[PDB]
Amino acid sequence: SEVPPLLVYKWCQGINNLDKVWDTSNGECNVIIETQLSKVYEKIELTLLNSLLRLIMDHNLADYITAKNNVTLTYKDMSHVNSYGMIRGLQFSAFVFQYYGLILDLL
Amino acid sequence: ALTETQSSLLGGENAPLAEGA
Amino acid sequence: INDKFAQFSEALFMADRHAREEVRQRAMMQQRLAEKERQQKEEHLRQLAQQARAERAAAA
Amino acid sequence: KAEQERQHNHMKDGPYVSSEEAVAIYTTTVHWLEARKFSPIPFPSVSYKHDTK
Amino acid sequence: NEWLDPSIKKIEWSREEDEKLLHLAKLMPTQWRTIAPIVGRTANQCLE
Amino acid sequence: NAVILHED
Repeated sequence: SEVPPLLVYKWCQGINNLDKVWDTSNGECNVIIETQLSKVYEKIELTLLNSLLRLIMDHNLADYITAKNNVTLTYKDMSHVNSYGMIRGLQFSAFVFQYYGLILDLL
Repeated sequence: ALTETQSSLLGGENAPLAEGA
Repeated sequence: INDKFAQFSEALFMADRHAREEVRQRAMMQQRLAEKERQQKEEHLRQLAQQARAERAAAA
Repeated sequence: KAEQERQHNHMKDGPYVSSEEAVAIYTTTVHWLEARKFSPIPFPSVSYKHDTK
Repeated sequence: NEWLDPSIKKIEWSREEDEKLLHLAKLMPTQWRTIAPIVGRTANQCLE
Repeated sequence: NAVILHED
């Protein structure tokens, strides 16, 4: 719906339109905490991700997504198998991470 | 029974895990 | 590899099957509650129709 | 090099998420989606009307 | 990597190999690049 | 018993 400046504008408007938000008569305080979820993509577990994607969609699609994350990465003469953590370079990775982050939002 | 089973939000019957020993 | 892979996998599978059974049982519970609500609505409509018939007989 | 060592450590030192933690995460997800009445996404049909788009 | 490497076993699967393959496919589902070194065959061989 | 993470 919105560009990130409009997201910032709406966040300012929501803060301003909360109840009694600037009232500090009775000692109440307001806190904004901004933080970053550290190493989420790195620490995604592929079996658990398969279970959560199996919750929201068809099991063939979920199995495709996690099997797709289990690949061999190569760079020149180096190679290893990714077996832990997601690959952010897959086309559907933004979708998969927004769903995973929604579960983290629930937590 | 554990793989081709479809989502648990749809209800449905769990296929029997004929485990034995 | 670790045996924690085996315990982790089996825990997730039993959690999935438990959730599926809970969803099935709850779906049957609100199915029966919908059945009883529909029957109560039918009885209410029958009572309203009987009242309308009595009013029509009194007016006639 | 660091990433290969991390992958190797995951195979050797097991899933870092405990089974209790995983079950709690899964249960929170099922309770949420059941509360939101979410319908799971189907596999795309042979004659899905939006496939071309 | 998938055919011509001399460490690739193209003989028929033994019963111990089949039991290991099914057991690991139950443990780490659809993770064939992970399963294959533990079984001892290629990922495509294990999947097929 | 209590897991030691990769970063620790």
